[PDB]
Amino acid sequence: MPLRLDIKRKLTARSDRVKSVDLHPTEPWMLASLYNGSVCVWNHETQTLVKTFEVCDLPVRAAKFVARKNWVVTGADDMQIRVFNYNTLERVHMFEAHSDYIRCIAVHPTQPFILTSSDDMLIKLWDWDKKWSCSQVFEGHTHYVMQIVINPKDNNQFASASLDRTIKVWQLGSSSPNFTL
Amino acid sequence: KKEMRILMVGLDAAGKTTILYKLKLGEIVTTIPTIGFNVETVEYKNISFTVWDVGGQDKIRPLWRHYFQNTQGLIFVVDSNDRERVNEAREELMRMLAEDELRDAVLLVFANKQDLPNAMNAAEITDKLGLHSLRHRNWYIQATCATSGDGLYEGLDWLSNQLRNQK
Repeated sequence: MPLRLDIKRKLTARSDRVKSVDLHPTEPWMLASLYNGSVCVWNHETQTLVKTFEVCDLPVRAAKFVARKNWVVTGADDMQIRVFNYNTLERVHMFEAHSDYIRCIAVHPTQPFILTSSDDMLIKLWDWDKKWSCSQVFEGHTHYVMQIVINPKDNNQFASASLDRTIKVWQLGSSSPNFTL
Repeated sequence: KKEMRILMVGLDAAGKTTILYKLKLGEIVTTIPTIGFNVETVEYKNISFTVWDVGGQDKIRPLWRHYFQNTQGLIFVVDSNDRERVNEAREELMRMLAEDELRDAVLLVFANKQDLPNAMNAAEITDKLGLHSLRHRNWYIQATCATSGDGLYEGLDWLSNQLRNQK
């Protein structure tokens, strides 16, 4: 039976090409990463642009809120991950994560972990409590890893989608995928 | 190729099915408790090992006797982290080893889950299972991690050499 969803437009933000969007859990904010290398925070209640981060001159393909730390984590085509405090607009940290474009960032919901996927065919786990050390590298995709998502029911598992035509499900703590779809 | 029939038994959650598919597919299969048996053929050094993974649940343990016939090698898998059920694993192993149909069967014990920090070492499992009390039986204990695959091939290499010399 057709679900009668009342679809209302809350915000319309015209900008350059948006490559990632994220929603803040407590604040009425939308994060938008742009192809021009900027990251914008929109308030969807006031319909106003609240914050803008100029990351680099290159496309920012991934951006995520880390609400518990007051951070915005960005991954750009310059192979750099940049961490910004969204209150002070200060750059907290910056490091080279991958040898090619960063496609996706997944933030672990409870642990101090960020997963990053890249066109280098790798997925890397970063621990921010250990000075952003790479704790693990996941190898096994044969093409660009376009998106990664943590299992909301089992935060030790995540899935990856790749241009190799495969989906791999991985476990934190395993260098090999649990299975391939 | 010489075909060898191997029975793989042990308590539930010992990781038997994980060992079987790690040997065959090279991958870690997340297994639910095996309700019944799995049968897979594993090739190692021109010997075809037909491995029977029979479930270790209390309801299935009485049914292990139906698989003893024509068994040339017995693999007993022990959860080296399960200190509470080690005595139960000893009783079940000793009960199987008393069967006349298994008299000529070579015993390989896999001390599995050695990757866990509270795992008993292979020597502690050897004493707790009483393997040193076994007379006239060729046995070997190998520390294994079914998830990494460490020690699985060393155990199979011992088994292949024993079964090659028995004819």
